[PDB]
Formats: sequence, structure tokens, C-alpha cells
Amino acid sequence: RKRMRNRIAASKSRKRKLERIARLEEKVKTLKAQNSELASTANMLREQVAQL
Amino acid sequence: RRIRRERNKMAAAKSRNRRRELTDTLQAETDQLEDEKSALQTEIANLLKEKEK
Amino acid sequence: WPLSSQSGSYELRIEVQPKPHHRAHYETEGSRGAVKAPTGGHPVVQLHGYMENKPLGLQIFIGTADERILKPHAFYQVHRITGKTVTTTSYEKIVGNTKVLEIPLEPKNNMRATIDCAGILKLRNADIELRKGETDIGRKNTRVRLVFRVHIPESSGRIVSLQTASNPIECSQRSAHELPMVERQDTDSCLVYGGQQMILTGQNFTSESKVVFTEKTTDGQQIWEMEATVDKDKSQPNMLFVEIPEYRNKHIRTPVKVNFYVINGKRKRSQPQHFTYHPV
DNA sequence: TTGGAAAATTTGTTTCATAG
DNA sequence: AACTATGAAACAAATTTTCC
Repeated sequence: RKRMRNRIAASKSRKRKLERIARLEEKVKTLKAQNSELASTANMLREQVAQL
Repeated sequence: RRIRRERNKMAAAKSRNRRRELTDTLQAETDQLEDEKSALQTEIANLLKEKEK
Repeated sequence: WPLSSQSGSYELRIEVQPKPHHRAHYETEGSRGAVKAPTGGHPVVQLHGYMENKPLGLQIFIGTADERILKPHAFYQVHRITGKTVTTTSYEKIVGNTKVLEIPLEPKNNMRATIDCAGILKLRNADIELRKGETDIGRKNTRVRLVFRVHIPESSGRIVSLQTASNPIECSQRSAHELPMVERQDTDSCLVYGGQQMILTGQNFTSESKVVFTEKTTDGQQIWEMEATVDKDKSQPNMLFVEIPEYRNKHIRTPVKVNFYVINGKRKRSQPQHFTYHPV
């Protein structure tokens, strides 16, 4: 049933937009975290080098 | 009615553009965080080169 | 590797840039062969200041392109092109969710290497996006960059690492036919007044071809859009003579960074190009 | 191997139905 | 009662993947 096969395609296409927005949120969280840790590491090493 | 319809067109256009701009915004954010991430990382590898003297 | 690396103290250099398009093949097909160069030749890479006599190993993987921080593409992979009647370069095939080609860098050959063992495989979108962690879509993400690496061993026990990326390669059949593409710009800048004519050199420049200048904040929030009157009458199906538009705020004190793109229809626009206006 | 393009899949758009 | 926002249906346009 073609009308039924397209129905699922659209059902999946919509569900896909959801998962994507979600994956990007979980991604934004982690990046802000890693950047924080990385900002520290950059500062630790920054001090050390200055005192060598 | 031709009018009640061109209006539902808008309401659906609006509803669609809104949800699209959202992903376009979450996507813009991650892409700038990934930029800051590589800049930190490159920075770290530079400081580490200096630490080795 | 997603970690950054740069043209080392030895300077790894792309000598012969590959061709702008290279329709990749699927696993449902037979190899469409190795990437080539616009000369009919093949791309060529070389480590410049390596005064030694030990053979290195050049790594190859397929990386992204477009306006992003370089990284291994998730939809494309290097294909160890089994070679022709005379396979010039040898190969080693490794993974880590992304194939990596290892080919020798002979001191005999002037630490140079011809890439002809490198082809491009395309993975099915629905398979990639399926996996957790991926936020990228395959839909229209069809450009690529050949990425090469070296790990130079030193006297000090050290390892100086280098990396280089080829110009972007369009790996889609249709998009190769549909999307315009800039390969060259006359100028990368000018002062607020504009007016000067910029010469664009690219692929698929029809007449539907319009060029637009855009301004963006650090949030991606666009604040400027201006259609540049690009001259059209007689030229070449891949060369545009654009008249740089005057900048909105002609009173800046610091140079501003804008973008521009060549566009056909609506869903046929080239990746954003870089431009910058300078204050007077 | 190449090049082309039918076949298959996705995503966009206009309507309807309909909760709020 | 009337009207916007939104998910889902149908069918068309866009883009990818299989086939020749």
C-alpha cells in the first residue's frame, strides 16, 4: 500500500527531526563541559610555562 | 474558505520555520563550541611544546 | 584523528591538488577509481625539509570540508584503489571507525608521494545517522577533503606530527552537476566603498547565478544581506566578474568579515566564501 | 571502469481536523 | 464561535542509492 508506505516515511522523517534536536542538546552540554576542563588545563600549563 | 486556508498555510509555515530555526541554532552553537575546542587544544599543544623547552 | 595538527616545522605540503569533483562509489558498486588531478594526473604530496635517509609513512583518510573544523568524514572513506597496470604507490589499510591509508615517503623519491591508491567510498546516510553520537546529517553533506599526515621521528626521541588537507572535493554525482562552486577569488578584501570588481573562478556558473554578501554575528544571527550585481553578458561558464557591493556601515574603524556565495535556484548555493571590508 | 538515470527514499507543502 | 498552532495525510519536489 503506497499511501501506507509514505505515511511511515513521514512518520519517521518527523521522529528524525526530534532525535536530531535532542542529540544536539546533549552535544551542546558536553562541549561546554569539555571546554571548561580544557580552559583549566590551558591555565595550569599557562602558569607553569611562565615560571620555567 | 480561500482565506481560512491561506491562514492555515501561514500557521504551518510559521510552525515549520520555527522548529527549523531551532535546529539551525543548536547547530550553530555546537559548531562554535567545536571551534573554541580546537583553539584550546591547539593552545594546549603549544604550551606543551614550550614546557619541553 | 580529530585532534588538531598543523604544517610541521618540516612543512608537509600538497603539491598537486586533486580535481574539484570525484563521484564516489557505493559498496553496491565497483570502485570508480582513484582521485585524479586536473592535469589528468594524480594528486601529489611532499614533506619539504627532511634532511635524513629513512623512509617515512604518509597516512591518508577522508576528511570533511565546508566551513568546519577539520575532522574525519563519517559518510565517506578512503578506498585502497587496487592500482592500475602500473600501481605506483603501495598501501596499508587500517581503521578506527574510519579507514586510514598508509603509503611510503621515500628519501629516494625526494620524500615525495603520488596519490593513485586513494579512491572514495560513500556510506549510506541511514546507516551513519543511526549510530548514537552523530549529529551530522548526510543529506547534502557531500563535499570532502583528502587529509594527509606524517609522524616525524627525531634525534631527541621526539615525534613532530604534521597534517594537510586538499581543497574540497565534491563527491556527489548530482551536486557535481547542480551546485555552483568557487575555486578562486580575485581578491579577499577591499575597503568599505566596494565597487572594485572581483573575479570568481569555479564550477557550474550559469546565469541564474547570483552572488550574495552576508554578515553574521558570533551567534550565527545574520544582520546583513546584499545582492551584488555580478556582470553577465560574455565570460566563461565557470568565471564570474562580480562588482563588490558597498558595505552597509561605511564608517567602521575595524575591518569587518563578511561572506558571499554563488547561487542558482534556491537549493543550489555554494559554500560560503570569505571577504572582508577595510575602513578608510 | 565511466556516465547516466530509473528506482527508492526523504523532506517540503498544502490541507484537514482539531485541541485549546 | 472563531481562530492559531500542530500533528498527520497525500502527494510532489529534492536528493540518495541501486541498476544498467
